[PDB]
Amino acid sequence: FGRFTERAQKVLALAQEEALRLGHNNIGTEHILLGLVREGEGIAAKALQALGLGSEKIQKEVESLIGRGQEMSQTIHYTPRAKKVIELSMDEARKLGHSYVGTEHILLGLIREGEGVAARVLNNLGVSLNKARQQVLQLLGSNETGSSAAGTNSNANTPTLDSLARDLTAIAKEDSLDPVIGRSKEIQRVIEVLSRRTKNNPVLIGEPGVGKTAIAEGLAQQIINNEVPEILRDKRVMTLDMGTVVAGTKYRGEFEDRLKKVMDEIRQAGNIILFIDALHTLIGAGGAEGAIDASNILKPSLARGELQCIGATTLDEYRKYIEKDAALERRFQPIQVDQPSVDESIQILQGLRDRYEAHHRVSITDDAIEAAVKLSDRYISDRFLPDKAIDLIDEAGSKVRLRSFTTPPNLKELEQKLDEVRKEKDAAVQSQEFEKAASLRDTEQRLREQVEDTKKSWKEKQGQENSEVTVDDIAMVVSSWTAQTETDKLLNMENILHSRVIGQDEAVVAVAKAVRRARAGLKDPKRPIGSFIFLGPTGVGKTELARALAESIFGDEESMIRIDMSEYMEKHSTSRLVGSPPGYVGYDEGGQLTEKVRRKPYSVVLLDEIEKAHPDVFNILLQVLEDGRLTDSKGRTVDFRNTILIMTSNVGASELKRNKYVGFNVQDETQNHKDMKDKVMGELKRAFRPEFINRIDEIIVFHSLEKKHLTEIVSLMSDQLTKRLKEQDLSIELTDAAKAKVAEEGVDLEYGARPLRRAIQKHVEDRLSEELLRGNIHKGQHIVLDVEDGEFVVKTTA
Amino acid sequence: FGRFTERAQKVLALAQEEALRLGHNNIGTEHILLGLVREGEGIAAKALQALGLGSEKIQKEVESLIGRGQEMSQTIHYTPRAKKVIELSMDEARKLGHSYVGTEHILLGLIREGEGVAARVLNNLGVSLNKARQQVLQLLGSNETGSSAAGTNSNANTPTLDSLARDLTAIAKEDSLDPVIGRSKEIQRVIEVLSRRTKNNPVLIGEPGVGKTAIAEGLAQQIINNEVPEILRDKRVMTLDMGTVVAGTKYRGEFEDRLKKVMDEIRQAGNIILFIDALHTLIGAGGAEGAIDASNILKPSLARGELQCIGATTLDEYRKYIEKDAALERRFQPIQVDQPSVDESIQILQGLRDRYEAHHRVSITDDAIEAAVKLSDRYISDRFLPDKAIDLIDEAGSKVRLRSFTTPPNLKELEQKLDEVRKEKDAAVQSQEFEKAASLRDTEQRLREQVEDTKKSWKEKQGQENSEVTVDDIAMVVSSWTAQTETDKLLNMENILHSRVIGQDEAVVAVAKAVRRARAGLKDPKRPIGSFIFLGPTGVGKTELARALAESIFGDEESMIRIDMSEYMEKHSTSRLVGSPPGYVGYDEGGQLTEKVRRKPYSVVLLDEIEKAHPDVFNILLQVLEDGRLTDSKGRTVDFRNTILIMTSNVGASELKRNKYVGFNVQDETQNHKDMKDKVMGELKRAFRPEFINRIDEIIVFHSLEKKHLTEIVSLMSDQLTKRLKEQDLSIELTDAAKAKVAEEGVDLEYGARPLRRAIQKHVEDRLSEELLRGNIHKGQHIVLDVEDGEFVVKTTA
Repeated sequence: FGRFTERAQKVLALAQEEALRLGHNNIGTEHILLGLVREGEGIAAKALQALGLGSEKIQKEVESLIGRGQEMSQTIHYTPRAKKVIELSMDEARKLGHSYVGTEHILLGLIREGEGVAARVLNNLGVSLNKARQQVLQLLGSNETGSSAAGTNSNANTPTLDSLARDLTAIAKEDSLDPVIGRSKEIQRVIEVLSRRTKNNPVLIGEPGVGKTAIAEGLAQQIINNEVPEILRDKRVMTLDMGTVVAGTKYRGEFEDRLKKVMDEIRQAGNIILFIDALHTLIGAGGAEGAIDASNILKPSLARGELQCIGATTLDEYRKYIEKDAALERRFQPIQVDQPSVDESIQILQGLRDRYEAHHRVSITDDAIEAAVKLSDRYISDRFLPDKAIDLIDEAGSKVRLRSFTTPPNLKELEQKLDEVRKEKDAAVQSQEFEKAASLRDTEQRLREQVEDTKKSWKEKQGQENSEVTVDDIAMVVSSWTAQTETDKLLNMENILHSRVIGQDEAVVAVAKAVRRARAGLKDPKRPIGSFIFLGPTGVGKTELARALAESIFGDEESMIRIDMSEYMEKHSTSRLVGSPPGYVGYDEGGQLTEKVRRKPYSVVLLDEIEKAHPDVFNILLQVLEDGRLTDSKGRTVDFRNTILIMTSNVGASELKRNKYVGFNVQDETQNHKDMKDKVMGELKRAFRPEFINRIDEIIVFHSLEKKHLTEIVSLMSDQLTKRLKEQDLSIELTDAAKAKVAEEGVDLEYGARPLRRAIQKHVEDRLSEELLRGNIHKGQHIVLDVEDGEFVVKTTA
Repeated sequence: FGRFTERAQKVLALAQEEALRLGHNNIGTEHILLGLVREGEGIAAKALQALGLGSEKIQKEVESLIGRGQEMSQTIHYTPRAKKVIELSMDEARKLGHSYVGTEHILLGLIREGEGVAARVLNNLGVSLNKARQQVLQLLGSNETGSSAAGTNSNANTPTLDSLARDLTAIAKEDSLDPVIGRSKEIQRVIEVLSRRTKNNPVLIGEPGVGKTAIAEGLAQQIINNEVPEILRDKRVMTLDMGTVVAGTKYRGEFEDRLKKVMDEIRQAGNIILFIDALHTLIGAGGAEGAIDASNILKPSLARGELQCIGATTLDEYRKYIEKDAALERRFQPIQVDQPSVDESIQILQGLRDRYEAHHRVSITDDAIEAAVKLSDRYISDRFLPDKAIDLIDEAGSKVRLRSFTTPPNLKELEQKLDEVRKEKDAAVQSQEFEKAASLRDTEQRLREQVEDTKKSWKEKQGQENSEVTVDDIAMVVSSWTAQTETDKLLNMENILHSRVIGQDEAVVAVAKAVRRARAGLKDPKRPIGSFIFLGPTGVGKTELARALAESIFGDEESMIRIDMSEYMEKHSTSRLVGSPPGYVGYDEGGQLTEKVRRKPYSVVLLDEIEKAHPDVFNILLQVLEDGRLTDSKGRTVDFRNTILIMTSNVGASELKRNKYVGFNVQDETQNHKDMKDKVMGELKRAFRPEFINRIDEIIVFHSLEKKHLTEIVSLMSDQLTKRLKEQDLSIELTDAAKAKVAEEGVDLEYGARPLRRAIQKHVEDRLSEELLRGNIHKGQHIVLDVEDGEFVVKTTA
């Protein structure tokens, strides 16, 4: 385990002691047994003293089955029987939930594993094996903290709370109920909605999906102690649990009958609280179908305050109840449940820390925990603000802890050796001679002690991680999905975005700066981390920055939605060309955009060509920028948490897709650049209305094809080849010299920079595959395509 | 609770007296027991007295517990054990007879809590605990209500009345009859339609929601004694209860089987009255979906008069059932059940006071009750007339119940200390380090007595509420949803709309007065609270005032619909761009408009840009303004009677988005404003027909631009940012001076007002994050962003 009681550990050490005290030198089970009776009156020990075994009595039997004498004090560790007895105690502590394995379990396990000399000791001293494990069993594992009340009662309350199900109040008079911690400010408005007689039913609305259920345990506690409303000093909180109702049932009618019965017992009225999780399913109102319609019984019950109950609902659900009316809305009365404030999140993290130290790690690091929240909110960003957090904590809170046991210092080579030993030894005896294995056999166990010694020198990598979570690590888990290497990502965002966007620094730094602002905490946690317009004809920088933003902003290159607004005008791939039949802008608002971002609430949203979209589209995107949400697709609310809204524009094109050209001067190229990095930021505004664009912050600048912009395209295409070759296991790189020979057949004026892919096909794809076919390069070696003296050359490296 | 009986209380105090008489300075449970038997022959006392226990017999044992003695009356209160016995009796009174506890319950509770000092006393004095609990239980005492009984007539009655169900007739033959508070004029018209054997079935049509069910108990009472026709003195009223049908069911087929069984027994025909609430559901006829098709048996039954029944259907519901015809049209025959008169509501409130006095927040305030109705009736309006009512009372019927138990005087600080004591106290003794605990213990209980003393000084906030709802309170609660600070909201409507909307006073006073007239109880809902036209093109204050009526006056937050008529057009729209394809005005009337308002009967419905809509759109909308109702959405009736319909005008845009700069002056601007608030009342005229405009309460005037929109755009974005940062828990405000500095980077000629987001990012997000990081500002302190010396400055406030 790695968690034990004193008593346990004490029984264990006593075995080795007894090995030698009796003449043995290897601790069989016999010494463990001895350990139990020699540990005196721990629950194992005590047990043995009850059934009639003394420390003496055991050790003499133990000694009569080797002992007196083999003494010379040969290395006293276990032997396989004895190891088995121990394996059982771990499970004999699991059995009763002891996460810190106690004395009892070792005797229980000993008996279970009742063979070896121990077994024989115990069966000799007038005690059957099961009589011994019994005695131990019937006295606790020693891992309790429940109960704090010894009272008794009987009252009208009996029929209701029986059925169906629990009593939160009980468990908090047993000193075993946690707040848990929410969402603290959430609990308060509920207590108004709970001391009424009409409107006496609370209904919590948020995301479910925030750990909402924590707020409920709040109530339990406050109904007990100590200053609370008059009927809340005469209230009991009883849970309506769906799980018990469905169990033993498989008919809808029977479920309804049972619910009717619960309502009959609800006669504790004006003094009873029923807690109903996921309230919607019972009401059955709205939608294209129900879910079971409790409403006939449920509606008058809810309005009158004979059923005074607590509803846990989500984004959409409330709409479909006030539509039902007029006892639905009578009962309900609202309370604000947030996707908890940055601070609220943090407190939850800390609260469940020690049990990821039962998932043996975090315990700590604090900076990493705060970050778990902060980094999560902005970096993935695919749930509500705390759910994300805790996931970073345990993931990273294991990731390095996984690195704990995978080597010695580098003495992993020992383990490798110990294997080779077995073999030589074995095969030699397997043929025989005896001694043709012997020295090999001996060499093995020498090795073994060394192996194991340096594997428990990598208890130092345990003491490193088994109370940590790492900053960099927590950050790493956020980087893994889609503090340190996410806030280093935040700080070095610019560096990361620059390494993946080549051409137009103007744009890169601009996205960087809006995002880094947001990513430091200040900016909406529920609106895009950047809204942007990404300018310049398609060919250089736009998409690539969106991608690069995923890498820096999200921690890995992945997860970017991308919808073309130019199709949404209901006249471009509405039915015209390749798309789908819908009347396209209605589809986009009504489903496409909202559904897509709903999958990853963090996704870099690239709304292409908002210029060429209808003016209605500009409003739709504007609504993302205003609300931070869009509600569509049957009333679902899509959380654009820290999406990066990127609105593209392909304008400026004539200069920005020109030829850098020698105008008569070689400074017509270096002034075609300087001109193009000017021309874009005025060409966007003319193609679409202002109402959208003003809630779009930075003006991201890019261009494309020139003389020179062309040669930036060649290096994008050659890179598209090299990545698709990796999946089989081929490591390829083109050096610039080889990209040059590829360019040699695509600097046409009469076919432009279109031929470059094709010239990559002949000189890269075709050449590498024809070089792999000849076997001068290979899988799992890095393969360099270079040009030497005007001719291509395929090389192999490492 | 505070509501017991003499005998109970008497049994309790006698314990303490005898305690001290025997040397028991804490009145044990042994003394409570002594108390029980010392009260002589009350049910607790008597009970004990049966089994053979004297006042004495207890007291001797008791004196043999704590000796005799040490009495000098060391803080003589009960034991915690003894306090448990009392809590139990309280529940034993909920459970048994009188809600307000009695003698029986105290011995019953003693036994129940049978372990501890009492228990051990009784177990020493040869009387088993349960033998005692028997004795008390069995003489609870029969409290009638004016009841009378002896025998029952007739034999045929057996199969039917068992099933399914309790009879209204029964409770009135034992003086347990209901008020009932109608809808009184409704009850009489039934007896014509019921002393028929032809159109033998009465059918009540009206809101759910009316409290229709009140009318039914009316009948019960008079059918017994005695104003009814000759065989209607010997009629019986039996209710078809949905709850019994669903209980024991397993399918739709089984539900039908139960209805079939009723029909066979229905042979009590023409002398039996069947009450079917929500009659429509069983017939299953009409609509796109049924709900179960009882109609095969039910239709001939109605025609025959074997089912001579009373149908309660909703305002809208009936149409798709009389449509079956004509043995359901020679059955049914309608009777007027109104949307309740204001007064009927009020009376229900009064009637249910004594259990709303259980949670000590009524009886009274009467004015608050009246208001409960009146304030709800026009605004929220999410239910129907009496649900609305009670819901405010009870809403408020907790709000104040919270204001009680949030403090002692301010001595919450005491409790905080008393905690800290325990710790210190404990930990010192745990070290032992005895006397270093001693004084800590003493300090603890010092605190405690004070703590508890000032927690029961907040019995004064109890005496406040335990008969009073608070007028202002009811009002606060209506404000929570959407008398005093809601009817002061009504009376002061201009002031309240002014306190949350700035400029266009012209609009405010007109809207204010019209809404206050209706909303103060002087306009019945059968035509909107206010229909209005709100004039002036974009950037006015139209929407904001509509919003502000809901929000400010009646609420504190949501209750505002908002529909654009230019999207729901027939020549400007049919299916164009975004949203649902159906031929657009047909979708809006036929579906959308009706659906939205049907959910909330009060929302300020703001029909935007209803000047670009043609007069055909206006004819249907005109009915909304006139009737307060539309029937659309598959024959559903939508209450706009409690909406405020607000219709806008926008077709002179150029003048109301005019900016006058030079006119040989710079005072043509400050005369372009004054001009625009005139020009609006003519912009109404240009594309809004007069037929429409007349069905309006007042013509509400607004005016826009002139200069001065830019720094208002900065104020829309900066507030949109900061509020979503309030979600994270940062309290931010921007002063106008700082919004001005932001505007400084956004008065570009060629790049429009687009830079304003970007400059908000720089001046708010970036600036606050660079100020929070340096600790100048605090997260969740109030942070003011200002310009000082023409340069921006971030300042701090609590």
